[PDB]
Amino acid sequence: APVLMMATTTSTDNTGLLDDLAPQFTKDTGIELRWTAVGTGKALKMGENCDVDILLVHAPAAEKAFVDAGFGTARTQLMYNDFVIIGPAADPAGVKGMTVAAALGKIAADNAVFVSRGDNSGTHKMEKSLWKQIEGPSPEKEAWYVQTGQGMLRTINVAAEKGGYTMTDRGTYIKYEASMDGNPPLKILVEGDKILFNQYSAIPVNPAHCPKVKKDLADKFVNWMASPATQKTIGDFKLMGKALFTPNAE
Ligand SMILES: [Cl-]
Ligand SMILES: [Cl-]
Ligand code: NA
Repeated sequence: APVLMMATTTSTDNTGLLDDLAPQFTKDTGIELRWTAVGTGKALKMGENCDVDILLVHAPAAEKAFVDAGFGTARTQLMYNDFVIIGPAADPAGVKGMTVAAALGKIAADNAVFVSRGDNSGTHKMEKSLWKQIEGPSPEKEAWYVQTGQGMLRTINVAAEKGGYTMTDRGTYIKYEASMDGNPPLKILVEGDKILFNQYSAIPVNPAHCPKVKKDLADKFVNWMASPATQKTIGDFKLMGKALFTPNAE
């Protein structure tokens, strides 16, 4: 009764995608998928310690280092979710429909309130990376730049209280927008930019590093997830009725 063991991330688990996919994978392939959801570093460490057969993660540089170490065979890209910048509907900096770089530069130029996670999360790291691409200086010392040291929902709530802008994953936005009966005060103002993509890949753990790894089960999962039918299933997945993942297997 074959069992495939996966390490993935807390954010992944929170979307609920695997709760939908896993019974379909078992129907189609006979293989039971078990997963543990941890931070990215810890997931990678689980693969390095031979704890699991496959990773499903969303951190391209660390993933490339994992493969280069010989701990994984290769990255297969599968889908992405995305990040958005939100702010008051009135949009006091006037950034709606700008690119990320123009919006962040404009917020910086207008000294508009911008709220960071400030907690070294994956989301925080993504937000910091965005600033690295404006022409102007790092915002970290500016009084308009707020660092909560809190999670995503809390940080959204501070941006709402302050009339501020913030970067969020779309999933948490969708849940927050539903908590305000579809009419929160903060709206999605910047979205679609390629830099805001959160690319997922699967990586089989390498049998040269972990000789008892269930490579053939891992490869079956990759095959399944990259198939047109499961791609379509990922693209049709909804969170509270709204789209979250774009399939993009090669
Ligand atoms: Cl623009
Ligand atoms: Cl959070
Ligand atoms: Na300034």
